[PDB]
Amino acid sequence: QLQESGQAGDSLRLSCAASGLIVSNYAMGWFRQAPGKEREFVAYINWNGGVTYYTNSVKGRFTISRDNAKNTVYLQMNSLKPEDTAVYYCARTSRASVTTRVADFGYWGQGTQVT
Amino acid sequence: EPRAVADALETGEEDAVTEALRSFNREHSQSFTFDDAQQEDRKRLAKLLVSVLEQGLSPKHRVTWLQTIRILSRDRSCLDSFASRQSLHALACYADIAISEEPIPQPPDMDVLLESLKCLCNLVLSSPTAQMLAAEARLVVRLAERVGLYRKRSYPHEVQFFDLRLLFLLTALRTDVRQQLFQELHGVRLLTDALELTLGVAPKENPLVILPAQETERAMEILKVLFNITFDSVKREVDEEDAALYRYLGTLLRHCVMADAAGDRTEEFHGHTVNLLGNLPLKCLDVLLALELHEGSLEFMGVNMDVINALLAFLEKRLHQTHRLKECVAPVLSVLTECARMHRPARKFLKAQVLPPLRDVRTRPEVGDLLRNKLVRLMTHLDTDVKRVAAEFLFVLCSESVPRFIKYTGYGNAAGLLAARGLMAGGRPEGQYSEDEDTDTEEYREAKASINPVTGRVEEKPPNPMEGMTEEQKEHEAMKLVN
Amino acid sequence: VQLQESGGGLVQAGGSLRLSCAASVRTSDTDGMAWFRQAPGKFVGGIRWNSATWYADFVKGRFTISRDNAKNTLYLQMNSLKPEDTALYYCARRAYGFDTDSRESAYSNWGQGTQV
Amino acid sequence: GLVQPGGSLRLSCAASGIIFRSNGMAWYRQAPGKEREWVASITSFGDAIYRDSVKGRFTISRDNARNAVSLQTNSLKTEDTAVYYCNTYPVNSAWGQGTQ
Amino acid sequence: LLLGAGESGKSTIVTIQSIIAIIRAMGRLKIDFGDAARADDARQLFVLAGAAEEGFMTAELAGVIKRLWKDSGVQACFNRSREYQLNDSAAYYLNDLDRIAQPNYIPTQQDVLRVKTTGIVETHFTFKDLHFKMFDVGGQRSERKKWIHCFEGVTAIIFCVALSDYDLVLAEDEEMNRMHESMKLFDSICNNKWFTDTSIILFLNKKDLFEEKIKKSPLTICYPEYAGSNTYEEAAAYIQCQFEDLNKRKDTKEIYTHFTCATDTKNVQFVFDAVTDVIIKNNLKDCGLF
Amino acid sequence: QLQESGGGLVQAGGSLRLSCAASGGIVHISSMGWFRQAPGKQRELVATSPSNGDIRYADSVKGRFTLSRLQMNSLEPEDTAVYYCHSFSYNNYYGQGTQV
Repeated sequence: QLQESGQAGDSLRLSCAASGLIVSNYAMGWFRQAPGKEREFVAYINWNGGVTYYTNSVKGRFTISRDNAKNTVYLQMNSLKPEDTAVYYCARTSRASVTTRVADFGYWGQGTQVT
Repeated sequence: EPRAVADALETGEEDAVTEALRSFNREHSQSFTFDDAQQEDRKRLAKLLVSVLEQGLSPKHRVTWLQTIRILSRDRSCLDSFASRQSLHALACYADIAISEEPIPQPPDMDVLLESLKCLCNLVLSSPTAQMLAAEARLVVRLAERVGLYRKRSYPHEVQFFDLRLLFLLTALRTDVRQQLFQELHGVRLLTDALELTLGVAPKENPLVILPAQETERAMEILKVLFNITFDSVKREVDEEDAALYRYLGTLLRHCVMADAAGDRTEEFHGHTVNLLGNLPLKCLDVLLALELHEGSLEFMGVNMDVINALLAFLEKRLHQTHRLKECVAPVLSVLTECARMHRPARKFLKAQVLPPLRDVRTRPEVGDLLRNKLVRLMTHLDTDVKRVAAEFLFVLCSESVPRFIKYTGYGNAAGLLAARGLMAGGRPEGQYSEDEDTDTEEYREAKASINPVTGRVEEKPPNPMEGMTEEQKEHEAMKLVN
Repeated sequence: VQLQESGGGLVQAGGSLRLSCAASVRTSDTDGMAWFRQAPGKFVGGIRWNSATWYADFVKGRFTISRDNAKNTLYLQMNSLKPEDTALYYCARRAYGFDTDSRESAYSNWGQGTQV
Repeated sequence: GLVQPGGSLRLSCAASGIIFRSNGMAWYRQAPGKEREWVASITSFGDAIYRDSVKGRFTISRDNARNAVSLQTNSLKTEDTAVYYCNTYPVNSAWGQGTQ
Repeated sequence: LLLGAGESGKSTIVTIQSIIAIIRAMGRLKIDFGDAARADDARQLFVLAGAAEEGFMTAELAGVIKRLWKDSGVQACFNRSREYQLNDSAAYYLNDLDRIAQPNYIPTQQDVLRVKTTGIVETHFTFKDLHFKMFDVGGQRSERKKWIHCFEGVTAIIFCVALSDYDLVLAEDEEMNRMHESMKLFDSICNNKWFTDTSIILFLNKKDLFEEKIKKSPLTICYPEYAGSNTYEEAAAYIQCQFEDLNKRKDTKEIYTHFTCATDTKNVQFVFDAVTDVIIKNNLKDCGLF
Repeated sequence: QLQESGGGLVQAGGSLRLSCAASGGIVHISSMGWFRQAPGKQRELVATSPSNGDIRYADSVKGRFTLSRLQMNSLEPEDTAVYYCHSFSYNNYYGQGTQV
């Protein structure tokens, strides 16, 4: 039950949170989903912000933090590109590994779409 | 009738015998043949087929007659007549696996060869007489010749798979020929070049390798052979050149462990790879860290950790098997201890991953769905050889310090009081292994009154000191001192 | 120790079956369990101290004699065409054991009953 | 061949008999006598294992779709002037000729 | 602190007579291997035993006791007597006794005329806590030290025992089994109003003697109620669930159960003894019949 | 669950009409035979007549039989065994029977 808000290469803030009355002290997870395309994992942030992960075309401009006390993650969508028009489900795995590309965990949120 | 086949062999008309054996072959090629009329009225057929196996049979109908040999070898109560010395001689001579007739045979096609291979594995699976006679006859030198003669011979999956399966059966049953192949023929070297040929399918080698089913099951069976031969008293047996060969096997397993087997063989593939990875020289183990920086790489402390994270995922995927634990969970845990203990980024990474999820500060240290909670519940399991493994794991991942160990484990006294001699003296010392005395969160508040073997609930208020002392109440020493 | 026996087979000179001499609580470790000549007139169990479970001396029978320490009972098989499977099924509980000495002694008691 | 200390050459002599694809070539070294030691080896792709005294100095190259096996060691002391050898790693065939 | 028996090696946490019992051991060893008129010996050993003889032995029957030892098969039975806990220096006692059968005799090495006992500690170990540590095996705390100075609130109590001994009976003329008596006095331990919530850490030492004495079937007199298989796992789960559910506090308490190997520190019993054998067995029976 | 009804007449010198019927419903039985379990040996094949052409009687004797698509005829006093029918596609569908 997650939820978060939302012409040139621009810097854009995306402060996803546990504010949908969500317990999230496990490792979170971001997901793109374009029209026609399925879900696209982009961001893995462990608690304490230690490890990090990006896919092959998002690493240099879409950095992502985690205020692990408030269980909120702050995403800095810098230098907007034509691969922005995907709905975005904040999510949170329940495993103990950096697990990519499989949708093996629910809590899929409502999903927001940038304009 | 197939009963009348044994009587038709008595007259021995060639068309009748061969056609009846052919139709009996395609009928009863399945497992678990005839039920009543075979232990009295096909053992005669077994005797006459052993007798005609004794002479060298004619160049035709060989597949048919040897298929009848295989089919009668499927039953249990004909191995006593099919597992003799000269019968094994004839079956090896048609198998071209005995050194008694090695420069003899004109170049055989693989069909009768694999058929004889199937008869050989069918006999050696369930005859201890054949175990004794194989250890007597030393087939494994020609079997090693066959497995070494692969880069120039175009021997397919069936013949290949089946004769190294025969190797797996013989190495599972006879420890004398196990150590004989170990020292006497450098079986680890020959198995490594066999493993190179299995991996050499080139399955888009720059991304993750994807082995298809045939060569996948060959690699699985030769890994069974490797685990069959690799364990025996190898624990602290170190050499430079042998360690280099072990290191080549280690880096090949490093490239192999992050793969995916075709169909559904990936779990058993991963289990057999880590089984082979288990019993190696631990000093040769840390090459698992030896992985470069790359795109798409979980870089921690400046070093790669991708294969360690992958095998931790394999551990979490494997833990759910509750019917047979000590096969499935022990070797990954032991190799994770040894690679964690020989490397400070490994120890720091797993010590930052699995431990520092704290519990909710109230409830008991064994309830919860986290992996730490799973290991805590696993440490009190009645298998000693997984409970010591997990105890050593949480100890060496807890940076070898007992007050850190008790600060999240209540039964750790009963865990490590026998691992070392009580652990409350000088032993497993203060950490020179980085290890600074500052692990912290908003925890330890309740551990300012750390009633430690339980989670620390402060509700201990029945005093009951009604009158005096010991009055039918602590005079129970009078039945105690005999004990 | 003060125990009685029963069992036997069928009265047709073909009655091959079991016989049951059931003891009290145990046979002592410096003792055993045995029997006498196995007729009521004109010695099946050749059990001994530990493991010399011998045969009949004066009968030379095929009696598959057996005891049950887990059941405190001698379960003997006076089988295989026994014409010497008569009534007075003497089973003797012992207080000493040397060599299956079934010769009317080596007994803390002499059981009483019948057979077939 | 009496190299001044500090550099070397890509050695690159070709083997005799088989193909240098999925057949892991390697290199052995040998002081002038029986004492002969393995240097380095490369797997099915460019994964090069090393000894301790060749760390950093020595580069090994299987160099697939290219003919020879090139080896660029650099910053050499006087404790390498010995005979080396080149053959496949998981099967040690007949040796080559030798390095002066 | 640690309560418990005197048969699980408690130091790991840190005029003499009466040894004639091999005749009961060899008689309970399923192999009659006497060497003389044995009924004239052991009964002679029960001729005047039970009181003070003419010394610890006496030259009449010390001769036949040395004759009983002169049976080397009796020495083989004593060497096989793992299930017969006699004195561990029985060969030493016999070598003393054969030189002691002549009069004017005294040994001077096992005991000093003017001994090894577990005893008391009441120590501080100061390991970032307080950590009281104490032992109660002696009956020496029967003078005015009746569980000293109201020292309750014991953070953990320990009741260790080995499980491979119930067919050998302590109290004479009965067959009151050892595990039966241990679970007898555990009922006096647990339900008592002293240690009401604190951890009853229930050690179970000597795994391997159970593992090789389950060939003695578990339905003889020990558990005459019921019996499962003869494999170690089901019997161990049976005794564990039994001993755990005997505690009348089933849920408020938190009973800690453990298992251990006795004296094997070496790494050959970590994965090399049994784990690789089980993996070999499953890799074998994961195939066949082609 | 395939079972049978094999009775047995406790008297020497007579016939034995027994039955072995289909209950388990599993296909591929096709051959119902017999066994003689004497009280001191292994069970012995006697009426091995698989309904696959011509019947085959006792290998030892000629107590004449049939199959129910049984009737054991002219017993002897001593040839005594614990009788069972035997159909089979698994192996041992014996069932339960008696002895004389």
